Amino acid sequence: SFSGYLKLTDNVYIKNADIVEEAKKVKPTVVVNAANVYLKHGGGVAGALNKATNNAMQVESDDYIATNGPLKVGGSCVLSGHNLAKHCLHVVGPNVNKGEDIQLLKSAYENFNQHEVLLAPLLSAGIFGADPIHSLRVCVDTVRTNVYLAVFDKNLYDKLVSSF
Ligand SMILES: Cc1ccc(S(=O)(=O)Nc2ccccc2F)cc1C(=O)Nc1cnc2[nH]ncc2c1
Repeated sequence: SFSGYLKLTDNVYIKNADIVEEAKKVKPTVVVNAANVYLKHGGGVAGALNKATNNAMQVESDDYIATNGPLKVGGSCVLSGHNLAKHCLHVVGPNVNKGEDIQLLKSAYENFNQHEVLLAPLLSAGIFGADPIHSLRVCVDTVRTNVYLAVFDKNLYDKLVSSF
């Protein structure tokens, strides 16, 4: 099971960890990817998860997009978790660097409520450009299922806990 997490609320937990290493250790039922609408896993959490699957996540994702077209900002799809998890929930939070609406962050977190427990990153944080303190607030006020947040950056983890 999950270990070494700090409890923030009844259902939200947080740890300073690399989500790839956490997924390889725990083999959760669901790992969340910080996806874009095209499922092009180039950088950030998506690039790191895809590299850990030896590009199998990108080959499956390209077939999904060829069949279904792009996701919506704030939407998600469930695909294989490959060697990392049973499933990967690809969730698209708004990318502030591309000018997307930050109000869509709550819609993005609502996708997590379809799964009893998830290993996840903070949506729209990092290279997506939003304030991670805001992302954690929307996560706690939106997600009702059990979420284990992995924050890679130690300095950001300490700021997120100390300002919670
Ligand atoms: C800058 C940074 C570096 C590294 C990490 S990470 O390694 O924890 N995660 C991570 C890295 C890449 C892709 C996606 C990820 F989630 C996060 C951040 C972060 O979000 N900081 C931060 C702090 N205050 C801010 N205010 N407004 C914006 C803003 C951003």
